[PDB]
Amino acid sequence: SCYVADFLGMHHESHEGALYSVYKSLEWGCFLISIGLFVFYLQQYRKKTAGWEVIYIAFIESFKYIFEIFWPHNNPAQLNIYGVNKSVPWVRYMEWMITCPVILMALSNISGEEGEYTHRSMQLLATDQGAILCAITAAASEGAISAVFYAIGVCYGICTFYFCLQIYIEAYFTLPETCHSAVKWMAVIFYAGWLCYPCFFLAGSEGWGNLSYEGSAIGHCIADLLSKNAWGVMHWWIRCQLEEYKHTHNGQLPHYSLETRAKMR
Amino acid sequence: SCYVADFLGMHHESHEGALYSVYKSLEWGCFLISIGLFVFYLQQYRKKTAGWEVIYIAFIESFKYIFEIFWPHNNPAQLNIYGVNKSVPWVRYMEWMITCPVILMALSNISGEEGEYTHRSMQLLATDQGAILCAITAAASEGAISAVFYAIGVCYGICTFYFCLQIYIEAYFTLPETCHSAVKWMAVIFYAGWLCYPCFFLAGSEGWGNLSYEGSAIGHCIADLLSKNAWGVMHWWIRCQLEEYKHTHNGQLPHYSLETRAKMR
Ligand SMILES: *C/C=C(C)/C=C/C=C(C)/C=C/C1=C(C)CCCC1(C)C
Ligand SMILES: *C/C=C(C)/C=C/C=C(C)/C=C/C1=C(C)CCCC1(C)C
Repeated sequence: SCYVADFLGMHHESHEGALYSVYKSLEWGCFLISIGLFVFYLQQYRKKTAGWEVIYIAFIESFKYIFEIFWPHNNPAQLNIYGVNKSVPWVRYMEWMITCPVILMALSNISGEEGEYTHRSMQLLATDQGAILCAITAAASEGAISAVFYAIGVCYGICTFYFCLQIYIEAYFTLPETCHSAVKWMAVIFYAGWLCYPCFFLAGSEGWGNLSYEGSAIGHCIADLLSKNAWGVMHWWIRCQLEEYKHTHNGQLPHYSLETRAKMR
Repeated sequence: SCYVADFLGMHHESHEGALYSVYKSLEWGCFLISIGLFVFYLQQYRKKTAGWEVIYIAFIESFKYIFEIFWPHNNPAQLNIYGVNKSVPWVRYMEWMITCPVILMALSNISGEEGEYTHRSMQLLATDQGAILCAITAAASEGAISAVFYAIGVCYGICTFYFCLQIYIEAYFTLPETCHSAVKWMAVIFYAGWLCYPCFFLAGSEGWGNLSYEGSAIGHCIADLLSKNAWGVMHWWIRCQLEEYKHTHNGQLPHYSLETRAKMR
């Protein structure tokens, strides 16, 4: 009556092949980009173009990726769940929980002024929290429980996406014209990246697919380069454009308040 | 070369004694209080005295406690971690992650007006997120890793407590006189309850103590009755007093803006 574990990273694997090389190279590249962006944002801080949100995101991502590179499978980075015989990437989900709220806070503070926050920002944060928590619970469970939690997380995510779309449209119609193009791209980067995470979940060992750990982590690396680093670069670019507009227009941005939008789409 | 699990709730335990009876009675009582407060807040919603935060907190607490009563040890409510041989109360920590942000959001929105949120509210939310995530990581790990994560969570918690103290002092010096007493009590209920969670952690199977699951859960039940239900009742009471003041004073609360405080203590 023995019990062998058979979790990811316990039995020795012949880590060879082009896919593993690409995997490690992409982790190293993401770490390097994150740390470089961290330094660059630290230098840009004094010009009020890079807020604490992007710096924190880059910092946390750098630690995430260094732990991935050197201790991907040693706990607590890998949570080994016994009865379900599952391997949860707890480092990945912890990084999600840290950053996604900060990404949404930066989105709600795209310009940096005071008094622009609203109750809907807090509701957005709550929905994102629920979505990611239910994703973790689905990852740590099996069977119908996992599917139910995935569905609840999907509902939370639909609400979160609707709120974020409202924020993006408001930013587009309030921010100066010079930023409009940038905003569109950022929105794409927001939706192209985020939407990747739910699908990999279905295709990986978590969920009901059969992706290798390396392929799933490669997809997550790309989705992180998109959702975090590119999104932060766009955020910093937009803030720089806003600073230039402030310099050209006596320091004040155009003032729109107590209006309505979102008609039709 | 066999491996027996020995997690909480696997080997049959003779669930008998006065302590178990008190344990189950307190879980049932907390569930009943939470659901009753949920209904009561739903009725009070239309008078703008009970916000969505307390309703959500009561709702989530009711589900937490029903799952505790009926499936405390079945996963995903109990995460069984293999190499570390630990039993993480994932339902408890999920409920923490859901509610603590909402409690802080309600604290930052004690009055309910628009434009009262600030960047410091978002930083507070980030610090609370980090604190609870590090608490979970410590719970799921062992040895020096757990101690290090506990220390980082403690630092996050000190920052969170400092921010909350600032919020409480601002509420005390901005809200009407009639509410001052209430505010003090709420602060106590906030600090008496929250400070209980770090200590039980040290004394339980999580951490480095030897509390029984039942005693730890009893302590957590009391700390939840204090931090959530009593705190929500005080929040609703304060909002009712504010509504009365608004009725007596043409609907507007006293207006204080762009001032400073926190000198000395
Ligand atoms: C930096 C990391 C980010 C932005 C991660 C985002 C992750 C998601 C949006 C995940 C969503 C979901 C799952 C992965 C599974 C359950 C269903 C969702 C939609 C909540
Ligand atoms: C509704 C539940 C609440 C308010 C739970 C609160 C929990 C804490 C404040 C926990 C704090 C910590 C630990 C339990 C362990 C690690 C150190 C702390 C301070 C982050």
